[PDB]
Amino acid sequence: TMDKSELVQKAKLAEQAERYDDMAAAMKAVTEQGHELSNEERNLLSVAYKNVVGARRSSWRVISSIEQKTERNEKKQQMGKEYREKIEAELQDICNDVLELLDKYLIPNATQPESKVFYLKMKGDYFRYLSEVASGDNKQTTVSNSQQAYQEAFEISKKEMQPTHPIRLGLALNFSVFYYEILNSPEKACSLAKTAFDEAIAELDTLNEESYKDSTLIMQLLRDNLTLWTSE
Amino acid sequence: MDKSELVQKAKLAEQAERYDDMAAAMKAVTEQGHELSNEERNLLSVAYKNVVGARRSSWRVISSIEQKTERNEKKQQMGKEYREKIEAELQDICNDVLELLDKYLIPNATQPESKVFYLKMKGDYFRYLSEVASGDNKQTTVSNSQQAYQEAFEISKKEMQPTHPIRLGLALNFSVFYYEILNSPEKACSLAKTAFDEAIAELDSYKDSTLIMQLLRDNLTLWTS
Amino acid sequence: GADKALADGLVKRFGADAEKYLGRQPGGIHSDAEVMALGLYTGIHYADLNRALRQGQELDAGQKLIDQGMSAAFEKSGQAEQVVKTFRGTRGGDAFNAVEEGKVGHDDGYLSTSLNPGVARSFGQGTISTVFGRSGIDVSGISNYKNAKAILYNKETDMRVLLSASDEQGVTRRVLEEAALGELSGHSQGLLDALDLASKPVRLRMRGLDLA
Repeated sequence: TMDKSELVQKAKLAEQAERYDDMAAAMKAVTEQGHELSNEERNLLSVAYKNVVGARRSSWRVISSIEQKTERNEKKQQMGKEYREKIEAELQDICNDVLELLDKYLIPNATQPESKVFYLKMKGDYFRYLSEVASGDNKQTTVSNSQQAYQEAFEISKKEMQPTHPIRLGLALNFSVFYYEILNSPEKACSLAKTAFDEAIAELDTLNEESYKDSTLIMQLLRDNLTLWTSE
Repeated sequence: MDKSELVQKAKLAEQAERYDDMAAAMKAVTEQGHELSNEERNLLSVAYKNVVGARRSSWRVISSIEQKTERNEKKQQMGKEYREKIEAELQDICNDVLELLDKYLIPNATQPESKVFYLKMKGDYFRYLSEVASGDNKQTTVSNSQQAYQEAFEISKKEMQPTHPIRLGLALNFSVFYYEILNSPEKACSLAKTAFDEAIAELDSYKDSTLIMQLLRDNLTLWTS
Repeated sequence: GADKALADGLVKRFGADAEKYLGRQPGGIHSDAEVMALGLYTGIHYADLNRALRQGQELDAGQKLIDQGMSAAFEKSGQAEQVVKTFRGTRGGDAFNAVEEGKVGHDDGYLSTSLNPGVARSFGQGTISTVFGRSGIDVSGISNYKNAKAILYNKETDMRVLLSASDEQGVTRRVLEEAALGELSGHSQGLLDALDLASKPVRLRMRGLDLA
């Protein structure tokens, strides 16, 4: 019914209106046409789902925080638990849909290494989001899948990208946050953030004239995390 | 689900900023047929204010883009279609709250305080329908808004103090209706001025009322520029 | 007229030292006075001129003439069609040592940068900078010792420190941007937002009163 041009415009309209569920549906339909996305289309798809999943991560944290602070009442605890599980169920569906797009279209159709790293990083991100709400066996599966996707992305970035590339730097940031928050490894988090920072400051001459401020901003986030994590 | 469960669910949904859930929970509470508590009434009002609010905001953005585009007929049709999609949602939201107001909230209101609140609310949601309506339907929603606001104002002047926040909030929203919907700055300033003057004459510890009074005074100075 | 008066002033004062630069830019955007002043500076006078500007000393006749020839050259030049990336190395600190990250400052002297990364980083050098700008004058066709392909920025050119960091060797590694570029410059449209970075970015009286 709707062609690619119509769905891309609909997504740009939905973004301005802050109607992210509409933005995500339009970009999901664009992806399912089976053709490789342009950088604009890829960014539209990423912003849409970041906001759709983001709202549930935020809500999950709020309801989790309330669950702990709430009084000893069997009925009240059960309401809170139920409500958290309703948010968890939504989060799982969102992450499963984007992981479906990544495995079926985005990763296999990626022809340039920039895009391959972007989508594998994205795969790591959404498995990390599944890990935050998962427990037991399932947690071990989503935690391994996250590390594996981040590592595959890291391997391609080190061989095919400049150490200042914003996609490579954003990956170093998210992967180091995975080690810190998901694996509870301040050592692995710092080792990764330090190496990425050092490698980038050694080759600032590789900064792209189109994205130099994207690079310096992420480099600041890396450095700030390193000084925060190496406190006292 | 019991009333107690639905109210707790609504309080949880609010904190999580999940207003569609908050509105569904409070709609179900209202449909039980009993008069709502001030806490329950405020929960219902906050829920729908946010649910309708998001669509009013999206509509204004898409409407603004529609005017500034005017270059491609294919782009023009996407914008038109999308604005109409938002409009249809807004109409559904307003129709649900107007259904709750006519079927339960207004007929079960025993105190004038609540009677004024719900009639003011009726005026508000017909005003929201008016913003996106055209032609005959617009004339119907615009009349229904004025009628509900007037009906609330009559009860507020006879049974409420000029400083009551519900009476002051009504004076503010009704004056905004005259200004934005009827495009009558004179009717807008006459209502806002009388409400402000009546309130400053009878002030004799509420920052509540003082805040709404400031909104009314700020509108008066802005409109008499 | 004014160009000829200044051009004559430069030949009277520097003789053959000024005249060797005559005609070195046949893509004649700049006057003879400007081409000779840019040459005299690039070739050798940068050291004495910038020292005097930086220290706030009164300029001698020769320095005065070179400085007005360079000022006139920047007046005529304006902003280039694209952002250019250039490099700069100094044995010690510079005027941006004081400037904190995200804030703007400037050098009192002219700012020589090079298109060649090699004739900049890193052995011996204490502060290494990557510069992004549009108002620089390319003097590579006038003076090009060590094929440095120099791009000069005007004296007192306001630069934003985008990043100031230190190496594990103790080398200050900086990123500067011409303040006049904007704050939306250097951003690839939507990429930061799309990168979903793992980092944190009516009033209260009712609530149940829906105040318009």
